[PDB]
Amino acid sequence: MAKPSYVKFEVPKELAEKALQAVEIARDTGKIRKGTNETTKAVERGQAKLVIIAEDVDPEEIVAHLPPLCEEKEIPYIYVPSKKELGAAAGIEVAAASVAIIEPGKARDLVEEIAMKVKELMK
RNA sequence: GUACUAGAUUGGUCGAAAGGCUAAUUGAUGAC
Ligand SMILES: [Cl-]
Repeated sequence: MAKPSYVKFEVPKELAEKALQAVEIARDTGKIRKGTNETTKAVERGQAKLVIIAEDVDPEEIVAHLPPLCEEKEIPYIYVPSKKELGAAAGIEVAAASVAIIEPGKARDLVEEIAMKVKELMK
């Protein structure tokens, strides 16, 4: 297939599943921010530990600023295929084009793993 | 304009009301 230009690397299915799992566990035991306004602010404030970006966002410009900003702030980001499922994982009733984990809670080791894998995918 | 926010509308139903329940539509692409 072909990906939107804001998608900078290919994410294996098991790694996207881990991202959604991390969002759900952080929702349950830590702190997240959901929606692109809240997500971008958390990145600008240095609060985000991981940013999760859906791959089916149209128009792209809603999230296109996130990867360059995350790279500047040196905050890891990861992609999932469905904004609908990302909103569900974030505990809301509609889609979420992006989410930020602020406090991973019990997702701490999962976020570290994703971060380590993304660093290799970034090369 | 900035920050915050996860509700909102209509119909049905229950209720003495406040409103609860419920369905459809709608809201993190940020509704009210
Ligand atoms: Cl009503």
